[PDB]
Amino acid sequence: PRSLKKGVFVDDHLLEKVLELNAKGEKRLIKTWSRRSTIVPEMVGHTIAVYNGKQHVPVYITENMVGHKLGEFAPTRTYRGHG
Amino acid sequence: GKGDRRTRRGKIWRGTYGKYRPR
Amino acid sequence: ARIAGVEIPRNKRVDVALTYIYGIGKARAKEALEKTGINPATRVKDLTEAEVVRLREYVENTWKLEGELRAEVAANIKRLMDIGCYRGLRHRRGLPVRGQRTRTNARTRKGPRKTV
Amino acid sequence: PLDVALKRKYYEEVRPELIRRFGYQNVWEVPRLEKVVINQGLGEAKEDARILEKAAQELALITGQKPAVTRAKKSISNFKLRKGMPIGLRVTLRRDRMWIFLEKLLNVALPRIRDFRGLNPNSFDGRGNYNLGLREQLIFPEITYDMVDALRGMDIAVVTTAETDEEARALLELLGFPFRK
Amino acid sequence: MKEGIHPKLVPARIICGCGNVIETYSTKPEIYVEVCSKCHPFYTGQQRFVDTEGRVERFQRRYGDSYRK
RNA sequence: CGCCUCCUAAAAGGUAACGGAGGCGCCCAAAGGUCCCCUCAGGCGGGACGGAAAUCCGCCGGAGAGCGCAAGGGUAGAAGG
RNA sequence: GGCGACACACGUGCUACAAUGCCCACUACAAAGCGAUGCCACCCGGCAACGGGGAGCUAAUCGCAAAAAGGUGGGCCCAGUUCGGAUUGGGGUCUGCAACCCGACCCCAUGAAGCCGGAAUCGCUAGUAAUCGCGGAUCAGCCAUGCCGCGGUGAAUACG
RNA sequence: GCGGGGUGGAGCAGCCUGGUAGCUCGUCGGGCUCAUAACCCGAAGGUCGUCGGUUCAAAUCCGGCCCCCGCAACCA
Ligand SMILES: [Mg+2]
Ligand SMILES: [Mg+2]
Ligand SMILES: [Mg+2]
Ligand SMILES: [Mg+2]
Ligand SMILES: [Mg+2]
Ligand SMILES: [Mg+2]
Ligand SMILES: [Mg+2]
Ligand SMILES: [Mg+2]
Ligand SMILES: [Mg+2]
Ligand SMILES: [Mg+2]
Ligand SMILES: [Mg+2]
Ligand SMILES: [Mg+2]
Ligand SMILES: [Mg+2]
Ligand SMILES: [Mg+2]
Ligand SMILES: [Mg+2]
Ligand SMILES: [Mg+2]
Ligand SMILES: [Mg+2]
Ligand SMILES: [Mg+2]
Ligand SMILES: [Mg+2]
Ligand SMILES: [Mg+2]
Ligand SMILES: [Mg+2]
Ligand SMILES: [Mg+2]
Ligand SMILES: [Mg+2]
Ligand SMILES: [Mg+2]
Ligand SMILES: [Mg+2]
Ligand SMILES: [Mg+2]
Ligand SMILES: [Mg+2]
Ligand SMILES: [Mg+2]
Ligand SMILES: [Mg+2]
Ligand SMILES: [Mg+2]
Ligand SMILES: [Mg+2]
Ligand SMILES: [Mg+2]
Ligand SMILES: [Mg+2]
Ligand SMILES: [Mg+2]
Ligand SMILES: [Mg+2]
Ligand SMILES: [Mg+2]
Ligand SMILES: [Mg+2]
Ligand SMILES: [Mg+2]
Ligand SMILES: [Mg+2]
Ligand SMILES: [Mg+2]
Ligand SMILES: [Mg+2]
Ligand SMILES: [Mg+2]
Ligand SMILES: [Mg+2]
Ligand SMILES: [Mg+2]
Ligand SMILES: [Mg+2]
Ligand SMILES: [Mg+2]
Ligand SMILES: [Mg+2]
Ligand SMILES: [Mg+2]
Ligand SMILES: [Mg+2]
Ligand SMILES: [Mg+2]
Ligand SMILES: [Mg+2]
Ligand SMILES: [Mg+2]
Ligand SMILES: [Mg+2]
Ligand SMILES: [Zn+2]
Repeated sequence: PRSLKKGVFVDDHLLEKVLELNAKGEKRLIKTWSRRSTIVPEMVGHTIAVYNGKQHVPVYITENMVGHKLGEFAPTRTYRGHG
Repeated sequence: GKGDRRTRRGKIWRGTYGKYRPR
Repeated sequence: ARIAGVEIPRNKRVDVALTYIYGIGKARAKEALEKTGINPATRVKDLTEAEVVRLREYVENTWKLEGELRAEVAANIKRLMDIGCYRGLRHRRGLPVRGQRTRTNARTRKGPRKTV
Repeated sequence: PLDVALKRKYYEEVRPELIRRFGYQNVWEVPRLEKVVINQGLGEAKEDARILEKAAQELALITGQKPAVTRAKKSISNFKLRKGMPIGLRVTLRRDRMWIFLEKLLNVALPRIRDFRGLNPNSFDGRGNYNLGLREQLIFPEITYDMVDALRGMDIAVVTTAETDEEARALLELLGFPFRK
Repeated sequence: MKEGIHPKLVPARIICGCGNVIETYSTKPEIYVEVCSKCHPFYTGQQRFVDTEGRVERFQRRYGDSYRK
């Protein structure tokens, strides 16, 4: 994945919105367009609506889903099976 | 075994190096 | 079921015989032979009980093997499947996980073809 | 009668500890081992193998006792089973052989179990007895890899003079039965 | 017991892989076993064998706290 | 169309109709004689492969099982194993 | 975000099913090209992908660069295997604002199908077929097993 | 009333002798052809009209019921 020599990647503009909610008293829904952004220990507890190209998926964030990206939890493809 | 990366021949095929084909 | 829960093939060289254990490849086999000071070229049918009890004790204590290793692989997937991540979806529909094409091939993840 | 490790342990450490933990007013009210009945439900020797004497010979090594045959009480289509067919073995270990078996089972066999995370606590009769199952017979020390042709497990029944599960749970753990919960 | 149909039980010595010797009775006087109660991880208290890991995930990153705040 | 079982049959026996319902025309060399042991179906719980049901353990269970085949009578204080 | 979907169906391919083989070590012989936020000698940290230094060269000077098959030796001993390298777990490297969808590479573990392929069907007549490595264009990187080139070793057979 | 049947989509075996569902056609996949038919190579699909019963087990033996075929329904 991303080289350990560099930093843990969050789009900062989103990381900003997270911290502001922790201080001022959390929490509300977060419209984001950062699927490329990493889930982070501060994001835990909120619910972030992640856009998949079409809609924003209401994603609750927990402890076990820290190291992943926001995009893994917002499916991009519609599929109900074949035939 | 031109496909097995854990061999001499395998890294030749990939054109890469490593423990199994060092430089 | 000598070491480590598997009874390694006799009449074969001790280095390869270890590869028949879950959790051990050729790599961890080259290791345990120096770290226990045993000749890699000798057969297991020619191992001293001293050489045996040492190789056994080391390998069961240095690495996670058989049922436990299978347990964590299962535990690792169980969570990925449960959190609802993409890696989990692919484990729940049995489809290829590592971003391969699914238009053709993919026969190892799915199973033999179901024609139509 | 032979003095054996697990037997002597019963009277010296296990016997008293129980009178403490439960407070019995009579010496016989205390839990005793009644009998250990080992059963190989087999049935793989129905039509195919009229020859299962290997398993009898195997059980004869394990328990120092020749098992008896169990036969089909009634005919059954689905199991390809006609009334009176020989489908299993059962040896009843009592007294010193009962101890000797449990002693080797507790100290040697149960450990040699693949991925042994402790006997199941919930396998208790309710009436104060215990039953457990093994999937291989290689678990026992007397059985080398050479003398085994094909795998076969068994059922083990341990009967207690105890009235309740709790009393039964105690007696066995004290004797050295490892439970997971 | 019935004579001639039963295996003879005699004093026995089951030798474990930790060197432990068990005084018992068996159909064979000498036996070598790879494990016993005195060295099996489930038995010996709670020997973490090889996996003293502590999960380790998911908070086990901390790689690092250098991101901006 | 002869034979066996139940009902009709009116609490002895018997009792008809092209009245209501089923069986027999075999079988077993043990499925016979005797002596000695043994006791079921089913229910709940427990037990590797083992399942509603294979074999094992426990508790309850007067007989509802079994007795070669129809039915009835009988029957574990055996006629059952 | 999609173009990378996936109950399936076809074409073109890659790597195989092994002993005329596979692996480890040591040792040879090409050609064509490319290369100034470009190729990077050598040096040191890491098993390694790489990372830090750092010499040279607008290149018949310097570098990519080792050619590989071959050769000397040792191992494997006919087994789904030291054949085969798919699939999956985990730890990492690199580019790039960013590798969830959706990159390549490295290391540990996992070690699938596959025992030479039904009906059918393609190519090649000599330095050819077969087999082995190497370079370039595009291009941050790369899903190239594609394409366009280049040499090594090097056949069988054509009655008609 | 008497005899005979109901089983892949179609038409027939299997039933009598209980365990073991078969043949032709059609159907789907792939070949050959420009394409098509034919032809070749593969594969799928019947819990046996039902409801009951005998048995260890029923397409198979037995009974009820539905449906279809054939014969009979005379002296009046
Ligand atoms: Mg290989
Ligand atoms: Mg292994
Ligand atoms: Mg890919
Ligand atoms: Mg895909
Ligand atoms: Mg006493
Ligand atoms: Mg219980
Ligand atoms: Mg009791
Ligand atoms: Mg054994
Ligand atoms: Mg007569
Ligand atoms: Mg009467
Ligand atoms: Mg009367
Ligand atoms: Mg009467
Ligand atoms: Mg009267
Ligand atoms: Mg009279
Ligand atoms: Mg008799
Ligand atoms: Mg009789
Ligand atoms: Mg009689
Ligand atoms: Mg019962
Ligand atoms: Mg039960
Ligand atoms: Mg079970
Ligand atoms: Mg049962
Ligand atoms: Mg009765
Ligand atoms: Mg009858
Ligand atoms: Mg896209
Ligand atoms: Mg496209
Ligand atoms: Mg290709
Ligand atoms: Mg090829
Ligand atoms: Mg295999
Ligand atoms: Mg195979
Ligand atoms: Mg292999
Ligand atoms: Mg991974
Ligand atoms: Mg990507
Ligand atoms: Mg072969
Ligand atoms: Mg070939
Ligand atoms: Mg082919
Ligand atoms: Mg020509
Ligand atoms: Mg080759
Ligand atoms: Mg190339
Ligand atoms: Mg280039
Ligand atoms: Mg590039
Ligand atoms: Mg009529
Ligand atoms: Mg029909
Ligand atoms: Mg007929
Ligand atoms: Mg027949
Ligand atoms: Mg067709
Ligand atoms: Mg045209
Ligand atoms: Mg055609
Ligand atoms: Mg019926
Ligand atoms: Mg019956
Ligand atoms: Mg029936
Ligand atoms: Mg049938
Ligand atoms: Mg009928
Ligand atoms: Mg007339
Ligand atoms: Zn020990």
